[PDB]
Amino acid sequence: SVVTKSIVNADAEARYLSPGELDRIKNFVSTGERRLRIAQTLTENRERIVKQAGDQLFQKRPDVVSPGGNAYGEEMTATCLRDLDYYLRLVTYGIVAGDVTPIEEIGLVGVREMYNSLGTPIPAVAEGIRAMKNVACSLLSAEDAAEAGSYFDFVIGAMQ
Amino acid sequence: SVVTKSIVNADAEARYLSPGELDRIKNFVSTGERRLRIAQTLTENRERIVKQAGDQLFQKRPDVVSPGGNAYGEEMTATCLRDLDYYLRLVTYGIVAGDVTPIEEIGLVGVREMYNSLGTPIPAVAEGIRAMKNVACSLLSAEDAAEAGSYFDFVIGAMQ
Amino acid sequence: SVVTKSIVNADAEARYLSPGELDRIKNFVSTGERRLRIAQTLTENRERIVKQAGDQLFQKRPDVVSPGGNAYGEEMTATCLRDLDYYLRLVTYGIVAGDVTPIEEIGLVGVREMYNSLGTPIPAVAEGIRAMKNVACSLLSAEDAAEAGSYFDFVIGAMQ
Amino acid sequence: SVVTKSIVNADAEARYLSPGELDRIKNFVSTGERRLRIAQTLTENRERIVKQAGDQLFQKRPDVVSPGGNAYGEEMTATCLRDLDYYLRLVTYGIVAGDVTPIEEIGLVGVREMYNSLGTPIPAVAEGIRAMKNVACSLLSAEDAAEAGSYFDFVIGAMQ
Amino acid sequence: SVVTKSIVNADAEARYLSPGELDRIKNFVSTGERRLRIAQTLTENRERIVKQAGDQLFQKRPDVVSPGGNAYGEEMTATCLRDLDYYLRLVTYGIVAGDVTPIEEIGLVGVREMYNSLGTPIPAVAEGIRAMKNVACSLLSAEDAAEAGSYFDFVIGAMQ
Amino acid sequence: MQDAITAVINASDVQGKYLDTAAMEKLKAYFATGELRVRAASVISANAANIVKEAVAKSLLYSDITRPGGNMYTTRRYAACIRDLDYYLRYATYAMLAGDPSILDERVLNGLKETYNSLGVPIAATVQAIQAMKEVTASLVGADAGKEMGIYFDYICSGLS
Amino acid sequence: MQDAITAVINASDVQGKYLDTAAMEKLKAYFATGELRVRAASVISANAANIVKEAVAKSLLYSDITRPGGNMYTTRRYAACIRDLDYYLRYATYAMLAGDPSILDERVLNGLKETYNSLGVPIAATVQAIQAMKEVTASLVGADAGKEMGIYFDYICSGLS
Amino acid sequence: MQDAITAVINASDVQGKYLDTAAMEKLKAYFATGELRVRAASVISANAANIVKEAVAKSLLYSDITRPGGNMYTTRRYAACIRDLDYYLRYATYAMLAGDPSILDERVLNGLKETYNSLGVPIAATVQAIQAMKEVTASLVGADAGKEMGIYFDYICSGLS
Ligand SMILES: *[C@H](C)[C@H]1/C(=C/c2[nH]c(/C=C3N=C(/C=C4\NC(=O)C(CC)=C4C)C(C)=C\3CCC(=O)O)c(CCC(=O)O)c2C)NC(=O)[C@@H]1C
Ligand SMILES: *[C@H](C)[C@H]1/C(=C/c2[nH]c(/C=C3N=C(/C=C4\NC(=O)C(CC)=C4C)C(C)=C\3CCC(=O)O)c(CCC(=O)O)c2C)NC(=O)[C@@H]1C
Ligand SMILES: *[C@H](C)[C@H]1/C(=C/c2[nH]c(/C=C3N=C(/C=C4\NC(=O)C(CC)=C4C)C(C)=C\3CCC(=O)O)c(CCC(=O)O)c2C)NC(=O)[C@@H]1C
Ligand SMILES: CCC1=C(C)/C(=C/C2=NC(=C\c3[nH]c(/C=C4\NC(=O)[C@H](C)[C@H]4CC)c(C)c3CCC(=O)O)/C(CCC(=O)O)=C2C)NC1=O
Repeated sequence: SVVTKSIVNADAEARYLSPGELDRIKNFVSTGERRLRIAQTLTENRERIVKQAGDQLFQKRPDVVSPGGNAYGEEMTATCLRDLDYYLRLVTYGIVAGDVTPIEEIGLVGVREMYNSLGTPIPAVAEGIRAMKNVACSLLSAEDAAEAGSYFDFVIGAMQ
Repeated sequence: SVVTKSIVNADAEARYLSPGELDRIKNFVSTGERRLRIAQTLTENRERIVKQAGDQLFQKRPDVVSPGGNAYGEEMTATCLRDLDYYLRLVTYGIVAGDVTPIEEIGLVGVREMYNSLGTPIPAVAEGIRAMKNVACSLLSAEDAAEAGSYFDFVIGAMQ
Repeated sequence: SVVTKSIVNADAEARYLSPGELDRIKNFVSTGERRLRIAQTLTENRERIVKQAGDQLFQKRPDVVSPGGNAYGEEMTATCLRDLDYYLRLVTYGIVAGDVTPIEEIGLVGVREMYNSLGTPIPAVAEGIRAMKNVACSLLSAEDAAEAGSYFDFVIGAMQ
Repeated sequence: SVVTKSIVNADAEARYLSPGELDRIKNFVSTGERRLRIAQTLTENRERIVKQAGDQLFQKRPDVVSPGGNAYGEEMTATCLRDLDYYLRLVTYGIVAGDVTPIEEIGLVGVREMYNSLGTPIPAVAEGIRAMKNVACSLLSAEDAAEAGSYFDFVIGAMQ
Repeated sequence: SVVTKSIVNADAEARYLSPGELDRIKNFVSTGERRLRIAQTLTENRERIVKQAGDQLFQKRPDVVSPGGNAYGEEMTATCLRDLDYYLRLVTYGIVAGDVTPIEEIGLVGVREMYNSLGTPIPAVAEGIRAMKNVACSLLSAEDAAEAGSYFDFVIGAMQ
Repeated sequence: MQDAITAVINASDVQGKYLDTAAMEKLKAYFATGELRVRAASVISANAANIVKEAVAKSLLYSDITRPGGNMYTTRRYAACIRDLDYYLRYATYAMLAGDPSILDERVLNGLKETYNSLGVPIAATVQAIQAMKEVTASLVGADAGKEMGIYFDYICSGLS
Repeated sequence: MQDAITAVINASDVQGKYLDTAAMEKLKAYFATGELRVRAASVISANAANIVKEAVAKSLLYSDITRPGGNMYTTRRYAACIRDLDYYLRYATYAMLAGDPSILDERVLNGLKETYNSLGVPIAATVQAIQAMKEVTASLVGADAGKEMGIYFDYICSGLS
Repeated sequence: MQDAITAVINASDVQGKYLDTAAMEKLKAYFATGELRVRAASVISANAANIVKEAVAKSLLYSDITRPGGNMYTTRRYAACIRDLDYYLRYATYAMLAGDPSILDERVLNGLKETYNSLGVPIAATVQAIQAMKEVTASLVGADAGKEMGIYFDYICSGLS
C-alpha cells in the first residue's frame, strides 16, 4: 500500500513521516473509494474476464494449448485458466492497495523461476494477461481503466 | 413485460413511444438471450432448488412443520412444496418477461387474502421465498443472480 | 353510544331522530343500570379473567409463547397480556355504551395492519378473545353472559 | 436453607455466627411469609404449569416426542411430564428454603448419569425447565417472579 | 500403534522394552499383511458402508431426521453422513495400527464435549457406527470381521 | 419537475447556454454513482417492512406514545403512524434514486409540518422516528449507499423541524 | 483480582487520602449499577453453553478451521476450542461483575498471545469467535448490560490480537 | 509490516478468495479513518520532543531511577532512555497511520523484553513511562485519535510485560 511504502522508507530513515508523505497518504485515502469501485466491477465480472480472455489467449497461441504444450488436455488447460484467475485476483488486490506491493509479493517474485521450471512459456502467460487487460479496459471507464491498466501493465512487464 | 408496460403508457398517451421508451425496448431485446439462459438454468435445476429450499424453510420456521402447523404431515408438506414450486415457476416466468408485471398478474394479487384464508402463515411463506432466492444465488452466476434476485425480492415484498 | 350511532344515522339522513330510534335510546336508558352492573362485575374480576384467558390461549396455540414465537419470553408474554387487557377494557367500555361504537374506533380499525407490522398472529389474538368470552360467561349471570358475549363476539369477528 | 448455609460456613471458621450472618438470618426469617406465598401459588397451579411446559417443550423440540424418541407414546410422554412435575416440586422446596441446596440434593446431583442412562436428552430437559420458568413467572407477580426465576435458573444452568 | 503404546509405558517407567511387550510387537508386525488387506477392503467399500449404514441410522432413529432433530434437512444429513465417513476413516487407521490409540487421539477424546456443543445426540451417533459395523461385517470374512469389528466396538463403546 | 440531471438541464435552460464543462462534470457524477444508488434502492424496497418495524421498535414503541393518550394509543393512530413512516421512506427512496432533495420537498414536505401541527402529532417524535429509520436504513443499505440515503432522510427531518 | 470498589479505595490509599467526594461518587455509580451487572451475570451463567454454541456456529463452523488440516480439526482440538471460548466468556462475566479488567489481565491474558503463537492457534479466528460471543451475549443480556459486557469482551480481543 | 489494507487483502489471499463485500467494508472503514489519522500523525511529528519531555517529567524524573545507581543515572543512560521513549513514540505513530500493530510486533516488541532484562532496564518504569506518553499524546492529538494511539501504546506495554 501507499501507507506501507511510506512507513517502510521512513522507518529505514528513522524519521517521522515527512510532511509530503503524509500528504501522499491523505490523497490515497481520498482516492480509496474510486479504487474500491474499480475492484468491485472487476471482481463482479471476474468470470467473464477470465473466460473470454482465456479464449483469446488460446486462440492467439494455439501451440500452447495444442498437444505437447503445457496446457495439453482438459486438466492442464483448466489449471492454466486458473492461473489467469489468480492473476486477476492479485490485480484486484493491487488496485485496492494503490500500489503493486501486494501483487509484487503474492506473485511477480520468482514467477520466472516457478514457470520456467514448470515448463510453461512465460511470454505466453504475458499474452494471456494482456488479453485480460483488454477485456478489463472494455469493462472500465476511461480514467478508471488507466489505473487498472497500470497494475495489469506491471504484471505483464514482470512476466517479460 | 417491458413492452407491455410501455404499451400501457402509450395507450393512455395515444402517442408513439419516445426515444427513451424505445431504448428500453431495445435493452430488453438486447438482453433477451441472457434472460433465456438464466431461465434455462433455473428450470433445469428447479426440482433440486425446491427440495433444498424446503429444508431451509423448515429449519428457519419449524413451527410450520411442527404439530399444529399448516404443513403437519406428509400430505400438507407436499402441498407446501407444490405451492413453493408454483411460486418458483412464476418467478421464472417473470424473469423471462423481464418485469414483475407478469408475476403480479399470475399471483401475489390477493395472495394475502388467499393464504390467510387457507391458514398458512404469510411470514413463513415469505421465508420460503427467501430460501429459494438464496439457493438460486448459489446455483446461478452473479450477473444473472442480480436480475433473478431482483424479481425474487419483488415477490418477497408482495408477500410482506 | 347507541345514541351516538343513531345520531350519526340521523345526521346523514338530514332528519330529526326517528321515533323508533328514540325508542331504542329509551331502551338504552332503561338498561343503563343493568349494563353498568355487568361492567362492574367484569372490572372487579379483571385480573383473574384475563389470567385464565391467557393460560387458555397459550394452551390452544403453544407457538405464540414458544421459542421463535411472537411472545417468546416473559416480557413479550406480559405485553401480550396487556394487549388482551386493552381488549378487555374496550369490551367493558362497549358494554356500558350499549353499542359497537366504542370498540370500533379503538382496536377494530386498522388493527390487522398494526398486528401485521409488529408480527403478532391475528388468529391467535382472536382465539384469546374467545377464551375471554368463555371466562366471562363463567363469571357472569346467564343473560349477563348473553349480552357480554354479544359484545365480545363483535370483537372476535373484527379480528377475523 | 439460608440458616444452614450460614451455620456451615461459620462452622468452618468455628466462630459463633457473625453479626452479619445473623442479620442475614433475620432478613430471611422476616421475608419467609412472602416466600411461602410464592410456593403456594406455584403448587396451587401445579397441574396447569406442568402441562403447559410439556406443550411448549414438545413444540420447541418435536424430535424428543417424535417416533424413535424417548417421549413417544402416552406412557412415555406422561413420564416426561412427571419429571417436570418433580422439578417443579423441587423448585417450590428451594423457594421456601431460600437456598438452592435442597434442589441440588434431591434432583440435580448426578442428573447427567441418570438421564443418559434412561436415554433421555438432557438439553431437552433444560428446555422444558425453561418453559416451566416462563409459565410460573407469568403466573407470579413481578417481585415474586424475579426470585423464582433464580431458583429455576440454577436447574437450567446445571442441565446445560 | 502397539509399538507406540509399548514405548510410552516403557518410557514412563524407565525400562528397556519388556520381553512381553516385544513379543506383542512381533505378533503385530507379522499380522501386518492381513491388517492392510482388511483396511483396503473397507476403504474401497467406504461409499457403500456409509450409505447403507446411514439409511439404517435414520430408520432406527427417525427423530434425528424428524424436524427438531440434529440431521434435519439435506445439508445437516450430509454432515451426519460425513461424520460417519470420518469415523470409518478412523477405524481403518486403527485396524492398520493394531491399536485403538489413533482412533482415540483423532476423534474419540472429547467426543462427548464436541457433540454436546454441536447439539448432536451421542447415542444416536453410536447407532450409526454400529450400523457401519454390521455393513462392514457383511463385506468382510469371518476372521477379518472379528478383528475389524473390535475396533468398531471400541468406537461405539467410547461413544456409548 | 426536478431531478439531479434535470435540474442541471433546467439551470442551463435558464441561461440558454449550451452545455458547459461544469454541467457535463456534474451530470457525469450523477451517471457515475447511479449504480450504487440503484442497488441500495432495490434492497430498501425489499426490506421496507422490516425497516419500519425496526424503527418503531427502536424509537416509537414501548413508551408513552403507544401507551394510553400518546397519539398512538388506538389502533387507528398506530396504523396511521406506521403508514406515515412507510410513506416517508417511499418518497425518500424515490428522491434518493433521483439524487435531488427537491422531490421530497415538492411532495413529502409540502404542508407536512402544518398538517402534523393541526392534528397534534409530536413533531419531535416524528423526527426521532425518522432518525431511527436512518440508522436502520444505513445498516441494511451499507455505509456508502446509506450515507447518500442519510442526507435525503435528514432533509426530510429538517423539513419537519 | 481487584474490583472497581477495591480499585477506588486502593487509588485513594496510594494518595494517602480518605475516600473523597469524587471517589465516593465513583463508588456510588458502581453500587447503583451493580443490580444490572448481577442479573446479567446470572443470564450468562445459565446460557453459557448456548452462547458458545451460537458463536462457534456464526464464525468457526463449516470452514477451513474445522476441516482436516485446520486447527479445530480432530475432536481433541475442537473440544479445546470450545473450552477456551467458555474460559473467555466466564472470565468476561467475572470482570463485568467486578467492574474491572484486572481479572482478565492477571488470569487470562497473562501470556495468552504467546501460548497461541506457540501452539499455532489462529489469533484472528479466536478474535472472530470472541466478537461473535459478544454479539450473542448482547442479545441475551440486553443492550444495557450488553455494553458493559462488551467493553470486557473487547479487552480480551485486544489482548489476543 | 501489514497496514489495514494489506491485512485485509492478505487474509483474503490466504483463503484464496477475491475481495469480498465484507472485506470491502473493512477497507472502507480504514479509508474513513484516514484523515483523522494523518492529521494526528502530523501533530505527533512536530510535538515528538515535547511528548517525550513531558512524559519523562511526569513519571521517570525525580525518582529512584535517576538517583545514583538507579539505571537512568549517568548522562549516558538518561540519553539512552529518552532515545528509547522516542523509539516507542515513532513506531506507535507508524502504527496509528497503518492501522495495524504488526509494525510494533515486527520492529519493536520481538526480542526487546530479552534485551531489556539482559541490560537491567526496569520494565515497570518503561511501562509507566509509555503510559505517561499516552496521556500526553491524548492531550495533543485529541480524544478521538487518542483513542487510537492508546491501542498501540497498550500493545507495546503488553509486549514489554
Ligand atoms: C451422524 C452420525 C449424527 C449427526 C451429526 C452431526 N454432526 C454435525 C457437525 C459436526 N460434526 C463434526 C465432527 C467431527 N469433527 C472432527 O474433527 C471429527 C474427528 C476427525 C469428527 C467426528 C464437526 C466438526 C461438525 C461441525 C460442522 C463442521 O464439520 O464444520 C452436524 C451439523 C450440526 C450443525 O448444525 O452444525 C450433525 C447434524 N446428526 C445426526 O442426526 C446423527 C445421529
Ligand atoms: C477456539 C476459539 C480456537 C482454538 C484454540 C485452541 N486452544 C488450544 C489449546 C490451548 N489453549 C490454551 C489457552 C489458555 N490457557 C489459559 O490459561 C487460558 C486463559 C484462562 C487460555 C485461553 C493452552 C495453554 C492450550 C494448550 C494445552 C491444551 O491443549 O489445553 C488448542 C489445542 C491445541 C493442541 O495442540 O492440543 C486449540 C485448537 N483453536 C481454534 O481452531 C479456534 C480458532
Ligand atoms: C545548574 C548549574 C543549571 C541547571 C540545572 C538543572 N538540572 C535539573 C535536573 C536534572 N539534572 C540532572 C543531571 C544529571 N544527571 C546525571 O546523572 C548527571 C551526571 C552524574 C547529571 C549532571 C538530572 C537527572 C535531572 C532531573 C531530576 C533528577 O535528578 O531526577 C533541573 C531541574 C529541572 C526540572 O525542571 O525538572 C535544573 C534546573 N539549571 C540551571 O538554571 C543551571 C544553569
Ligand atoms: C387500542 C389498540 C391497541 C393495542 C391492542 C395495542 C397493543 C400493542 N401490542 C404490542 C406488542 C405485542 N403484541 C404481542 C401480541 C401477541 N403475541 C402473542 O403471542 C399473542 C398471540 C398475542 C396477544 C395475545 C406481542 C408479542 C408484542 C411484542 C412484540 C415484540 O416486542 O417482540 C405493541 C407494541 C409494543 C408497545 O406496546 O410499544 C402494542 C402497541 N396497541 C394499541 O394501540
